[PDB]
Amino acid sequence: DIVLTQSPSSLAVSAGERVTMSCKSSQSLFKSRNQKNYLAWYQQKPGQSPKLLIYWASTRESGVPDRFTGSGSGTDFTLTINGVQAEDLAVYYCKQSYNLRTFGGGTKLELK
Amino acid sequence: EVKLVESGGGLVQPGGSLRLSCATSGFTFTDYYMSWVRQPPGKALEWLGFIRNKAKGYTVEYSASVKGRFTISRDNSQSILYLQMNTAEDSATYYCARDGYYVDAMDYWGQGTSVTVSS
Ligand SMILES: O=C(O)[C@@]1(O)C[C@@H](O)[C@@H](O)[C@@H]([C@H](O)CO)O1
Ligand SMILES: [Mg+2]
Repeated sequence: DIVLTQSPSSLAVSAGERVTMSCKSSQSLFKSRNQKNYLAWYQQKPGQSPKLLIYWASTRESGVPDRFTGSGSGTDFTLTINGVQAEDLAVYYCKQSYNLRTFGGGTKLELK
Repeated sequence: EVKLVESGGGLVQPGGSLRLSCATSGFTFTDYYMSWVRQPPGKALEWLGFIRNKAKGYTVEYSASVKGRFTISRDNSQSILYLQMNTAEDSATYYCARDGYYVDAMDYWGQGTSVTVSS
């Protein structure tokens, strides 16, 4: 029963500044086989369907702006938004795919 | 252009059953897994389960929360995914999403369908 804790629950910043958020897993999501971290980040704008931003911890999905950067491994992962845009107002979920799938609590980003 | 479209949601009452549908296109349906993820109003995303692709044998997996009550089917000739819900907490928006062991993530999502519960 894997548990992913995201921190903080919510945060607010101005457009143009840098933010980081944490995704800690109760179990290692690293597979020695292919040497991959089975963690992914999802962006969910208000009232809209979730979108895949990053997979394998650090791999950016096609079309995703470079200002989004995923990092970390094992049990500690981080999502960094370098120069937040208004479009970025959304809830960001980390999700383990190491065994089946499990979503984190999510981190809600506000843009004031 | 990839497409996922959910439908078959509305008002029901606990113990009852509801059939959810997810019409797909824009990709080789049988090559990918297919997951169902729900989201209670103002709450987190929850993975319900998926059904593997061709090479894997179309076998299914479930979350302990819905395992048993829910069942997942797919139509390899029409490319439509199904969520057969059986039997207050299940209320939510229901998304079907393309999954698989390629990126190990859901790289494509539908627009969801609302499921409420009122006596
Ligand atoms: O259950 C699956 O078939 C699956 O292959 C999904 C993959 O994303 C991956 O999670 C895999 C497990 O990591 C076991 O290898 O299970
Ligand atoms: Mg893709």
